[PDB]
Amino acid sequence: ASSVNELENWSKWMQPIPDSIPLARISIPGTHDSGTFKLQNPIKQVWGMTQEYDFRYQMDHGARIFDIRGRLTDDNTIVLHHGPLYLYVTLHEFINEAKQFLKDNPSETIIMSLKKEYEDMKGAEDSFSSTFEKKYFVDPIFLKTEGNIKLGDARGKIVLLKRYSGSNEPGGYNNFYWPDNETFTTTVNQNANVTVQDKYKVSYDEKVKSIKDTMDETMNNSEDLNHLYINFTSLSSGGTAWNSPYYYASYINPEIANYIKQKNPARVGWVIQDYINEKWSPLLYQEVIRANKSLI
Ligand SMILES: N[C@H]1[C@@H](O[C@H]2[C@H](O)[C@H](O)[C@H](O)[C@@H](O)[C@@H]2O)O[C@H](CO)[C@@H](O)[C@@H]1O
Repeated sequence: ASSVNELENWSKWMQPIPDSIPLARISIPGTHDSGTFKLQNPIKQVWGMTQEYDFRYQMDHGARIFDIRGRLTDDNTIVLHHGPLYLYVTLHEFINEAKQFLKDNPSETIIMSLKKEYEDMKGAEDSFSSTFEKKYFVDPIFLKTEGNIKLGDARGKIVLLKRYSGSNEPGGYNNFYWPDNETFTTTVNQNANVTVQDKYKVSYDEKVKSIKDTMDETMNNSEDLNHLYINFTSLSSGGTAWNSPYYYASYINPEIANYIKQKNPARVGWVIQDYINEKWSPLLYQEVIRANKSLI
């Protein structure tokens, strides 16, 4: 319908947005290293954990972009990893949560970014991209439409954001040059541009400025429908309680949340964050979702 109050239902917040709006133009909360929630070993948690809750908790809190990092096993299935570590979560496991969620909330869409996080186990029969495409993508939940995907065509389906090469099947967002630890801008699909801020290995200070500056560039280019803006608030670092992603996010999330709160912008972009929870105020994911009041 037509009320900003509808953006307040985290489970169906995309319901009020017009079908004609390109997904790119929508401000969307996302989660970084989404599948790390099962990590229980203290040392592993410090070095790799970025989320405390599962996929379903994540989507019921408004997150629509999932950063999935896989690895081809001998058994010829794709499981989730954080570098060399297996996360006790599988790709099927993710797809099924997304399927259930999209069934209960058919107004929504889920964007799934897929990246090959580690090298294929030695005995696999096919390549990573090939297994993914013949064994999973082929599933009807995957949108096979490319171009500047519109919200209308996406609802009820999972939209792929390829972060792997060798893709032979058309659909979703195509792979694009993604340089290490920087903020950049290039082109995707056919004519659309993309600017990404992914300075994952920098100082806190440099990070907050990188986020704000990319966010500024976004709110100032609010009507450029064919421009993707992906902005990672996540930052990784050393191995101690005052250096871990949890420590940083406990600062970065409320800081960016308020930053959006006060600027009252029309466009915020795709904001991928660590630790989507309900501890810090204001809520980053909620402020990002509210920057959509202008589309209603
Ligand atoms: N960790 C490997 C990975 O880096 C990741 C970051 O860790 C972080 O999660 C970021 O948000 C991702 O976008 C980024 O891709 O990919 C690089 C490819 O150049 C490798 O060299 C690195 O060692």
